[PDB]
Amino acid sequence: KKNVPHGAAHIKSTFNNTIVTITDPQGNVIAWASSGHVGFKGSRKSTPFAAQLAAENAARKAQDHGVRKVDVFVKGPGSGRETAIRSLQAAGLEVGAISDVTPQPHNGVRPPKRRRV
Amino acid sequence: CVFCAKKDQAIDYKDTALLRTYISERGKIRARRVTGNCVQHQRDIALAVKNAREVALLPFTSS
Amino acid sequence: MRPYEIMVILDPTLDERTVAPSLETFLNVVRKDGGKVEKVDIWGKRRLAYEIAKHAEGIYVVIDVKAAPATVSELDRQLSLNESVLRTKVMRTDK
Amino acid sequence: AIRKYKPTTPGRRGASVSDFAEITRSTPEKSLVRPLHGRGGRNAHGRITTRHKGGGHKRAYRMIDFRRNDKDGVNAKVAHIEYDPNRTARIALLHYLDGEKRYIIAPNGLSQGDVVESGANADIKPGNNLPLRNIPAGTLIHAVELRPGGGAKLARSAGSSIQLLGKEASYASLRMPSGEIRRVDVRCRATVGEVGNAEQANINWGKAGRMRWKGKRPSVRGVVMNPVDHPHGGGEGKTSGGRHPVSPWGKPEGRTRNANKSSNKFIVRRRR
Amino acid sequence: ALTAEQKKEILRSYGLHETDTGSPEAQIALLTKRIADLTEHLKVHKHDHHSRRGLLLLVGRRRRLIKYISQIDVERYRSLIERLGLR
RNA sequence: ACUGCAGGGGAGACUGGAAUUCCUGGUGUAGCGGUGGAAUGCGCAGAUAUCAGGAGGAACACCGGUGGCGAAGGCGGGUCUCUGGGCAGUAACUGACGCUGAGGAGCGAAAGCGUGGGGAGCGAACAGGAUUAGAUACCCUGGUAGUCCACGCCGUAAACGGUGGGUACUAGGUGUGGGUUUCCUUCCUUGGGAUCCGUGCCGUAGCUAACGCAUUAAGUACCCCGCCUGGGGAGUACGGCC
Ligand SMILES: [Mg+2]
Ligand SMILES: [Mg+2]
Ligand SMILES: [Mg+2]
Ligand SMILES: [Mg+2]
Ligand SMILES: [Mg+2]
Ligand SMILES: [Mg+2]
Ligand SMILES: [Mg+2]
Ligand SMILES: [Mg+2]
Ligand SMILES: [Mg+2]
Ligand SMILES: [Mg+2]
Ligand SMILES: [Mg+2]
Ligand SMILES: [Mg+2]
Ligand SMILES: [Mg+2]
Ligand SMILES: [Mg+2]
Ligand SMILES: [Mg+2]
Ligand SMILES: [Mg+2]
Ligand SMILES: [Mg+2]
Ligand SMILES: [Mg+2]
Ligand SMILES: [Mg+2]
Ligand SMILES: [Mg+2]
Ligand SMILES: [Mg+2]
Ligand SMILES: [Mg+2]
Ligand SMILES: [Mg+2]
Ligand SMILES: [Mg+2]
Ligand SMILES: [Mg+2]
Ligand SMILES: [Mg+2]
Ligand SMILES: [Mg+2]
Ligand SMILES: [Mg+2]
Ligand SMILES: [Mg+2]
Ligand SMILES: [Mg+2]
Ligand SMILES: [Mg+2]
Ligand SMILES: [Mg+2]
Ligand SMILES: [Mg+2]
Ligand SMILES: [Mg+2]
Ligand SMILES: [Mg+2]
Ligand SMILES: [Mg+2]
Ligand SMILES: [Zn+2]
Repeated sequence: KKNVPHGAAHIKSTFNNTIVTITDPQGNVIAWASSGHVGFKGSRKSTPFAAQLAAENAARKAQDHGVRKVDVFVKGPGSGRETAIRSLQAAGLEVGAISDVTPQPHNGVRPPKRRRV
Repeated sequence: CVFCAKKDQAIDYKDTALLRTYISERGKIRARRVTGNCVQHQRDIALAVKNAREVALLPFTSS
Repeated sequence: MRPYEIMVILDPTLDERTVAPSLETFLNVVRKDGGKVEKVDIWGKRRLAYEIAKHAEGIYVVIDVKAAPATVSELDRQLSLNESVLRTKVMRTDK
Repeated sequence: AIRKYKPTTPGRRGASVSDFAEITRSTPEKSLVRPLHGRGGRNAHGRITTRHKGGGHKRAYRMIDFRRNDKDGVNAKVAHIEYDPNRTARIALLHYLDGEKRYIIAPNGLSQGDVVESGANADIKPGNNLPLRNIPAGTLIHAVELRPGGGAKLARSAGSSIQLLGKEASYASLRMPSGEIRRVDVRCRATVGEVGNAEQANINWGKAGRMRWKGKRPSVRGVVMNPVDHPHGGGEGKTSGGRHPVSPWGKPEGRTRNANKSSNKFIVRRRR
Repeated sequence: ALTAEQKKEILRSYGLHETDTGSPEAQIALLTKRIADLTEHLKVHKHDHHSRRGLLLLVGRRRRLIKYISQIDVERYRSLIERLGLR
């Protein structure tokens, strides 16, 4: 039982999963359905189909709380990074602007060693 | 190179009007090959931009 | 004595009136040691490119002194120790 | 700063000693000296309440000024850095401009001849004493008061310092040498800088007699006692104690701070 | 360091004829001044190996020059040793 | 010597922001994480996600290159202080003062060692999961020393251009860094030419077993030094020095 007409959509799309969270413009979360929350598991969580399913779930759960328009912030080297936006669009929401907020260090912390697979 | 072409045009960390160019839309220093500066004036521009960022006349990252 | 150029950012809560007399003491600490103070230009409030000490504004001042290195080190130590100063940046106008 | 003895005898093989290079005027100030006598760890009943004490060289107390309240605005000059048997830090004799002699704990970098100020209008230099309101955050301080006017209690050992974290409304946050975050009134006072003689912990006392001089008597392990004397006593050979380790009075190891002490409101984080 | 005038006091005091800058005596005096100054620099900054190497090169050059002046005129060599220092 | 010039050359002090981790609080609910596929693991006692505040360490995106500096190892966040070398011009000065260099001395990546401090991330050893016939591994989840700092030691690397130093000479073509310089001096072109010092590619003579090198020689000559004498045993034993 809330009512936030305008909100923000954060889409974190990694190589292993995707998480969509809907917040008010102040950073308080409304709904957050993710790829594992939708029925999926394992390596299927990285497929674009799972991403768009999670986007639909989150969009409708937020509409139930009263959101009509969301600004989009995407980050991560994922594959559902655009399919989630398309599902947010064609699940009853208008997005408008889209931002890229992938964190970029200024040559800071040492990364883990390269996989010898 | 503009600074070689016309001399006595000082590069300084306080001249934000001149430093607005040579920085990309996201605030990154433009490459040397796309501005045509010589090596020495490219170094001067990079130094001025770094000092301006540090002293907060320019953003570190205009995300 | 070398030419130095000190630029200062001050707390925006300060009014742009008492700023000129406030730094006169930090100028007298140079004048006693035997330096010169040429231009004390003030820029006034400007919006900083980013949050410095939870202040989106600040007063920019350029000191433009010419004195001995130990004197300038004493000056900027005193400024950084002062509470109304946000940032200090000392440079040499020559090489 | 630490001088190492040559291995001339078995008792001086690994031993070491201060060089005493910071010490001037090897004699004390006659009017600031009070007598002491040893107590052997005996209380008013004449019974041993603290074990392993007694013996040791005769000492004379030197009056250290831990308040520094009545001389605000009066400057002082450091005259001498002297030895003090009652603490690990050296002490400095101050000549106030009004003509008063005082000892303070010598900070790090307080060479003889420097000038020392007190009060809210003093510079942030080693040896200056200010209320916590006047000290900028991120500064190393020592000899901090717990209550306004109570005297310096924290960070008095050699090499110690307290790192001032920040002042919120009327309370300052301090990281004490043990590493725990405490909160104190901003009207408390502290001296700017770190306590000197920071290298004294590297001293290797060579022999048992050298500790007897400092006044420590030998310590007997409880596992080589009899069961009547210590809970660890008994056994046919040598044992580990037939139980979990305990004190000589049967108290088990574990936290001994009072759980509902009145000062919990001022403790942000316990030490690690 | 050794600003122009700073070298000038040394050249006036140790050169030969009012314009002498390359004689062994003038060169040895200048090298000695540089060596001294770099030595006070190196008393602080114990780990400036890259400048200690420059000190070593200056010392070597001064040793060649002292050897040369000793070979060419022992009286000049002795006077210069007494004016500056040896061992 | 004077006058200019370029530079991540070195040391010390102070200082900046992005990001990772953790802590405190708000929102919020069931997953997150990870893989070729999984499991161990974290979470439901409120995680991941998201917002605000704080602590702390380490490394410095864009500039950035094939490019610069250094004897080599190596050197890039900024500012200040101190300090070494190089190049060009002048031709003012000295007048062969040069070259090399047995032994010797100094410097010398990383790992490692001692004493003290610090510890975000990474990560030998170690533990669990997975794969496998087995898996003391590769892959995954954790994780100590270490990596960092101060002060010493160690003295080794495919420490490489697998090419010791100095000097002179022997077609050119075409990039790029630092100067000077007439003329074309505006042909504004900061272009062309000439000269000096670097750093690349391609090519003639010449050399080479060949590959290739080729004015930065592996060519033509002279000076000094180090080293080689079939493969193993072996850069090992014994002796000695550290
Ligand atoms: Mg009694
Ligand atoms: Mg005891
Ligand atoms: Mg015992
Ligand atoms: Mg017994
Ligand atoms: Mg008994
Ligand atoms: Mg008993
Ligand atoms: Mg027992
Ligand atoms: Mg027994
Ligand atoms: Mg037994
Ligand atoms: Mg035991
Ligand atoms: Mg250092
Ligand atoms: Mg942590
Ligand atoms: Mg939380
Ligand atoms: Mg979080
Ligand atoms: Mg002549
Ligand atoms: Mg040689
Ligand atoms: Mg040799
Ligand atoms: Mg060494
Ligand atoms: Mg190492
Ligand atoms: Mg170690
Ligand atoms: Mg070991
Ligand atoms: Mg240690
Ligand atoms: Mg790891
Ligand atoms: Mg691992
Ligand atoms: Mg295992
Ligand atoms: Mg070898
Ligand atoms: Mg190498
Ligand atoms: Mg070899
Ligand atoms: Mg050669
Ligand atoms: Mg040769
Ligand atoms: Mg060329
Ligand atoms: Mg042959
Ligand atoms: Mg070729
Ligand atoms: Mg050959
Ligand atoms: Mg051997
Ligand atoms: Mg042997
Ligand atoms: Zn230019």
